[PDB]
Amino acid sequence: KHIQETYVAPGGRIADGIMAGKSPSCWLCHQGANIPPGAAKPGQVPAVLSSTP
Amino acid sequence: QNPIYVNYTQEPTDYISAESLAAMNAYIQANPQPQAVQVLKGMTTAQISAYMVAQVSGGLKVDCSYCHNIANFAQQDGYPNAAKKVTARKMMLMSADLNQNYTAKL
Ligand code: HEC
Ligand code: HEC
Repeated sequence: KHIQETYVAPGGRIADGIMAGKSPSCWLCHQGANIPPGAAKPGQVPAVLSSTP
Repeated sequence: QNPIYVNYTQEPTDYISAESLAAMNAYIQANPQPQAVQVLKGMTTAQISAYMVAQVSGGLKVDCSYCHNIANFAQQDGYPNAAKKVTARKMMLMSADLNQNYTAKL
C-alpha cells in the first residue's frame, strides 16, 4: 500500500510517480514462492541501501 | 547456488559488450574514488563497478550504455539516456526506504 501511495501515484496523480502507473502485487516479487527468487542474501546489498542503517 | 540471489542468476553476461568492460577497467584505473555520487557512499570505484555489474545492469539485464555515457561515467547530462539515470537513482532511494523500514520489522 505504501508503494502504491508514494511511488506509483503520489498525491493521486500518476504523472509524478517513477513507475508507469503500474500498481504492485504480491506476485510481482514472489513469483510463486514464499521468498522472492530475486531477493538478495544478507550482506550482499550496498550498506547504504540495506536494512542495517 | 548464486552467492548473491536466492533463486536468480545473471552470470551469462552476453548483454555487456567488450567496449563497456574496457571503459569500466580504464575508469577504475584512472579514478580510485568516485567523482559524483549522491546515494552510494562509503564505497570505492571498484566496489561501485562490481555492484553495477552484478546487481544493477544484472537485475535489468541491460548494457552499461543503457544509463551511462561510456566515455565518462561521471557525466550527468548531454546524452539521450540521462532520464534513465535519474530514474535509476530514484529507484535506488526507493529500495533503500523499502527494505529499511518495512523488511526490518520482520
Ligand atoms: C517486493 C517489494 C515484495 C512485495 C511486492 C511483496 N513481498 Fe513478501 N517478501 C518480500 C521479501 C524481500 C521477503 C523476505 C524478507 C525477510 O526478511 O524474510 C518477503 C517475505 C514475505 C513473507 C514471509 C515468508 C515466510 O516464509 O516467512 C510473507 C508471508 C510475505 N512476504 C507476504 C507477502 C504478501 C501477502 C504480499 C502481497 C500483499 C507480498 N508479500 C508482497 C518482498 C515482497
Ligand atoms: C541504469 C540502470 C544503469 C546501468 C545500466 C549502469 N549504471 Fe552505473 N550508475 C547508475 C546510476 C543511477 C549512478 C549514480 C549513482 C549515484 O549514487 O549517483 C551510476 C554510477 C556509476 C559509477 C560511479 C561513477 C561516478 O559516480 O563518478 C560507476 C563507476 C558505474 N556506474 C559503473 C557502471 C558500469 C561499469 C555499468 C555497466 C556494467 C553501469 N554502471 C551500468 C545507473 C546505471
